[PDB]
Amino acid sequence: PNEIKVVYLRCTGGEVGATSALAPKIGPLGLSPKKVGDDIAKATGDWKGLRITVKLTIQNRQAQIEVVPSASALIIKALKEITFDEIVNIARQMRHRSLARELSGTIKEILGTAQSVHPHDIIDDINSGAVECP
Amino acid sequence: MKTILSNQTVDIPENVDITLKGRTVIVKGPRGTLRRDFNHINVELSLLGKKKKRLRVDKWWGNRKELATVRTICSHVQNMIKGVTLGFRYKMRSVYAHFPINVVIQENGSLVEIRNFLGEKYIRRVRMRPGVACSVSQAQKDELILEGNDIELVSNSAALIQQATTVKNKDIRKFLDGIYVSEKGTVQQA
Amino acid sequence: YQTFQRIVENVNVIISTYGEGESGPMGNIMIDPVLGTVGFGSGLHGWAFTLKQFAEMYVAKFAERAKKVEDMMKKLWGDRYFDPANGKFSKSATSPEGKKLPRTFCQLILDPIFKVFDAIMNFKKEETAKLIEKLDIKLDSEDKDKEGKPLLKAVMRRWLP
Amino acid sequence: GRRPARCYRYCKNKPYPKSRFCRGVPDAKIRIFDLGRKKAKVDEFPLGGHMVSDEYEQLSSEALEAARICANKYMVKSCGRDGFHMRVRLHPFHVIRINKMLQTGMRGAFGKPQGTVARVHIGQVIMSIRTKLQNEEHVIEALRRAKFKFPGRQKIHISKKWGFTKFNADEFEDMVAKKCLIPDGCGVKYVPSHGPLDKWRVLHS
Amino acid sequence: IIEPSLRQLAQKYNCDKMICRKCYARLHPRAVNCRKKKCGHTNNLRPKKKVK
Amino acid sequence: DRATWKSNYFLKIIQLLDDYPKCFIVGADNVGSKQMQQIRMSLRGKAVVLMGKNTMMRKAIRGHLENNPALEKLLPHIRGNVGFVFTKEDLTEIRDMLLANKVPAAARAGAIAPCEVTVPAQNTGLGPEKTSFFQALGITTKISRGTIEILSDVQLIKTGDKVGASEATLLNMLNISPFSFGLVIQQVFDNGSIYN
RNA sequence: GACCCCAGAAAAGGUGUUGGUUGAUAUAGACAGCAGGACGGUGGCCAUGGAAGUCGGAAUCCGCUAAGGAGUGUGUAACA
Ligand SMILES: [Mg+2]
Ligand SMILES: [Mg+2]
Ligand SMILES: [Mg+2]
Ligand SMILES: [Mg+2]
Ligand SMILES: [Zn+2]
Repeated sequence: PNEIKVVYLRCTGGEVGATSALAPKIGPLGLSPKKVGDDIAKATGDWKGLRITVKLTIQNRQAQIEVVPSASALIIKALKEITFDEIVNIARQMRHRSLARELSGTIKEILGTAQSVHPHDIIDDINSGAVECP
Repeated sequence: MKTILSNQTVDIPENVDITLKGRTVIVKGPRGTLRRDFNHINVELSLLGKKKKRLRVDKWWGNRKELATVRTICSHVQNMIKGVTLGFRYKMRSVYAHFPINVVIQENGSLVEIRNFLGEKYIRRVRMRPGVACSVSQAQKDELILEGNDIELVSNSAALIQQATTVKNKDIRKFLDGIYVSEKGTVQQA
Repeated sequence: YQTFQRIVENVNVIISTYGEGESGPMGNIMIDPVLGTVGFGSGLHGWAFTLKQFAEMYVAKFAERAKKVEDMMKKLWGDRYFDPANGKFSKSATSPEGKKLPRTFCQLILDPIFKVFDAIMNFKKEETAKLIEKLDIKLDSEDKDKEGKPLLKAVMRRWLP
Repeated sequence: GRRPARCYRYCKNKPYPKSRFCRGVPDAKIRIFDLGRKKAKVDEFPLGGHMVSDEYEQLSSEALEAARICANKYMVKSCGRDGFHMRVRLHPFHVIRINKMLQTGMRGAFGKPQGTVARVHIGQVIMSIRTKLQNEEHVIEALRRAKFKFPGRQKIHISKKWGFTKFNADEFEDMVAKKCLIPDGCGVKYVPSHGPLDKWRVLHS
Repeated sequence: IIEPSLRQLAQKYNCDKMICRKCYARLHPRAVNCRKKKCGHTNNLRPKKKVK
Repeated sequence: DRATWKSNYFLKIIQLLDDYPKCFIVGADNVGSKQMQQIRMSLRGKAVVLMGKNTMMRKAIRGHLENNPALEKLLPHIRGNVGFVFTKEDLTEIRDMLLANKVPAAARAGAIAPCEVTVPAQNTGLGPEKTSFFQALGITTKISRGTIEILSDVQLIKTGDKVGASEATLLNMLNISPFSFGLVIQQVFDNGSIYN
């Protein structure tokens, strides 16, 4: 299994946290990182969505790589500092992009709907950039 | 409102025959003979065919309450047919937290002794109804088998055992001990 | 046997989670009846036993003596089944015939104790007598006269001190 | 220290209003008669529901306050604080007296003011709620709950009028269209086809 | 130490029931009205409270 | 809105039959919404799956029977939990990919078990706090290397018996593959034909 | 239960039964039972010690769909 199975996720983001986080609690799953490993893991992840950062990690026996899955609430709150249709569009390309979709137009509807947290009349009479993404 | 006619028909299998004496149904099958009279209900019972043996129950000019007796009679007769062909078999599980419940089957399966229910010295003696035989199954550690031809007698015997093992002056949600009817099936499993 | 196994497992998980590893300074902490680190019996009646005692009496029925007692323990406990009719050990739950076989713990450790308990509690004078001779136990006066549960206490106390 | 309402249930006396002859009357317990969005326009709340008494009796000001609060809390829960407007259409103008016993006996027995009640007739409206169409079931339930605060027997009615106006809901909208009605706050103003033509020229322009 | 399967069996007869709020009667779990005359067959029923 | 939903379904099935002349009738097993979406994505490129009420289908086919005959062969066949999949490709390519994209469905408690499963005698790799589940099943385990180990094979679930809750939690605990099943092709319709 | 005065009763209830009013669903398959599914974004936002549909304040969307509430209740510290 790639000599290690540490695919368990993490639900911290923004501040480094370290001791205040749940990483000391869930550390014994790999038993390698501890206080040093979760610090170097969070050092690269402090940017790139300073929000809750629901992230997934892989361990290389001393260091970790922390890929951040593209959660809609994560990216919309991060790209916020308005239509910003081109900004959300360019964020929907590197995504997992499955969405049980039929066209690429369905994905921009999904996250235009997610950003309703008004941006709903766009979904109603949408005609622009339907096949612009692919 | 009084309905002109409310009727229902049951079908009698080949191996069992039904004889009528007015409102007294006699159901005779391979497993024995059952009798039950419905003289407390004013209905018209009739045997329809020599080919397929249909029994028809009619109620003429019945109100709401006495239209409910047509299905009741038909279901009682179907239980009679079921008893004389397959029989009735009620299984009982004895459950206990600490004290095992000891069940001893006395003469010919007619008397049931419950010894150590909740750990008390009193011995319960429950007599089965006539025509009902109790036994201890060899498939489960704590299981009783009640067998008989009349569903009314078999389930009443099972309820006699169930109500005998009753916890008193305690919280019955916590003290769950006793013997309970686990499943209601037949014999010969057809 | 199942009750004994659940308790042994529960103690093992306690001393494995909160305890240190096997490679720790102490070594192995987990208890196993095959090692003889766990006993059974009743302190009120004054009788107790281990796998050690029953291995000793079956070796006698059958240094080098200590070695033969030790490997007998590994056969008295576990999911290994002793055929009564054949009279030999086995690893399979079923016999070649297909009969379900009792495990070694129940068949040749719990069975003598259950036979002793059943005979005394049912007041089978002849069965208790022959069981005493087969188990070659000594019975002094003032205690041979008593019967019932006190007789069970006296018998078990010397058979399994 | 109030008597049971069964002692003042019936309209046995003549009306006894608070006037220059009846002085020393304590204030009625009910002071608020309109709740919810009283400022809502006439066309916002086209549905009207009434609680209508079937008994010629007296309802205490205490009971009107209790039923007003009971209907208000349910309407707020099921419709929001601005989804309705309630109007209590009974005012406690009749003073009931008490002959207070510790002179002794029935000598000089005329009593002092004790409280106020409203005199209600058969078919008279006690309480009204106006709201949107989709809240009809909530109005019926709110008025049903408020019935339990009253002594007699009351019926819940859904009026054919539009809101709190006196015009039928099936001709309200086209009367507004042809300028027979003009909104003014919660109600409408009926403009007849007579008067100075300058008022007519104010309309149609 | 009742096993869960037997524990559910006993709770079918001891715990999984409804209670009349007026006369405390023990009713079947699917009851909508009390079966007893002394409360007037009221529909005011509550679940029998669990030891949980 | 229900009437418009029914009429929209009738327009959907009629147009889809007109466009696609080749289709499978497929009976749905106990397949979840995840399972149907997994099939829908696997077939999204070239095929289309339509499921719905049998009475919806049968009424629509009878109405379209006069416009397009030879559909009456489907009429004494659309029974049970079934649906259609429409494709312009060949029978074998549809069939073998639809049998290749199966799913290891988890063992749900309270469901019959078509398959017989038996746990191997191996270290589970789970922490020594999940022992309670093994004790409920009666499985004798021991702690080796600081993790739970199964000492011997235990026959867990037989064929055609109800899966208990304790077994279901244990299957979802060890993540081992339980009985697995998907949608199975009842029959075919190749421009008015019946095969297996 | 049983006849003016008159010699005892109310609010409120009833899936007892009887009649009436209004409305709704249904051979495009009602209702009830038994049997399957009850999904993705998304462990949606703000709240915090933890609230992942289910203590709460607002919002109440989209795609796949036969259908599945960013949730009716049970339950969990939260999950499950
Ligand atoms: Mg029946
Ligand atoms: Mg007590
Ligand atoms: Mg008083
Ligand atoms: Mg007067
Ligand atoms: Zn009651």
